[PDB]
Amino acid sequence: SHMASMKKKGSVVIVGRINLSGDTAYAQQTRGEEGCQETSQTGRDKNQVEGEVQIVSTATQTFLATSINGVLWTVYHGAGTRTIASPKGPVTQMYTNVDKDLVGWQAPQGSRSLTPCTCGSSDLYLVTRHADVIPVRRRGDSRGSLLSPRPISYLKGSSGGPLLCPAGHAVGIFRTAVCTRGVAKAVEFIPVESLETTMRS
Ligand SMILES: [Zn+2]
Repeated sequence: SHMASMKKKGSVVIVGRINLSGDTAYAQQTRGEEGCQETSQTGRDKNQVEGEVQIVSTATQTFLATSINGVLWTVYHGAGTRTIASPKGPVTQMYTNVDKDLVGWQAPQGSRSLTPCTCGSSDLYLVTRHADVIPVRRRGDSRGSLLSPRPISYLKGSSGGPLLCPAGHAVGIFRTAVCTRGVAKAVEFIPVESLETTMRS
């Protein structure tokens, strides 16, 4: 009787946000453990959403999602094909691309979106899930070097967060760190141009 007993994966749940509104960046939690679990099963999330960078959790993981041009983006290796909880119930992914490690849902009402960068700059800033703003020098279409290497633990759970231009535009989505000696010297990210192509294909 396994068919009657087969479970269903919960929804992704917003549990916080990275505040970039003012001059100081900090992480705010909006939902604790019990509420996160209940909201993941039901997919019904009545909480008000704000900001550009959300902190999101599954049953097994916590990571980031970033709104860009009306779409809330995150990594496939974190969210899989899961729905996201919303006031109206579970919301099905709008984009799913395992080959780019990218997924997206329609940006929740109340969120603010970042604009894709058009400057062509190479001086970047990575926002971590602890609201640290790490300077990152772009080294290629999808790679950047940390100006100050740090233990991998410092970046755990920042996948899906943004890399930002000097002018605050979105340059890419953080995908995975490059670690030698368990120290992170560089990062791989999904360039925003790749998101723009997905949004029009
Ligand atoms: Zn820019």
